[PDB]
Amino acid sequence: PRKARTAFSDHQLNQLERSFERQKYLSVQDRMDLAAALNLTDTQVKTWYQNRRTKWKRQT
DNA sequence: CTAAACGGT
DNA sequence: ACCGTTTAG
Ligand code: NA
Repeated sequence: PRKARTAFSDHQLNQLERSFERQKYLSVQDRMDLAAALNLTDTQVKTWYQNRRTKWKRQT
């Protein structure tokens, strides 16, 4: 029973990506604040940031 | 494409 | 929490 696949708002993405630009890795508090600000789960943001780095690493 | 899962660090 | 790799909405 898979977790239901998230669909991010344009705005969410936008602000995520903005975060990722500023900082490629977030403290736990930073993660939490962001999650709140975007009305996402810690885990939502966490996984997002991972796959994001994962893609980043595909450029570097 | 990419969010989520898996298993080992 | 993360990585790398893989699974699947
Ligand atoms: Na680090």
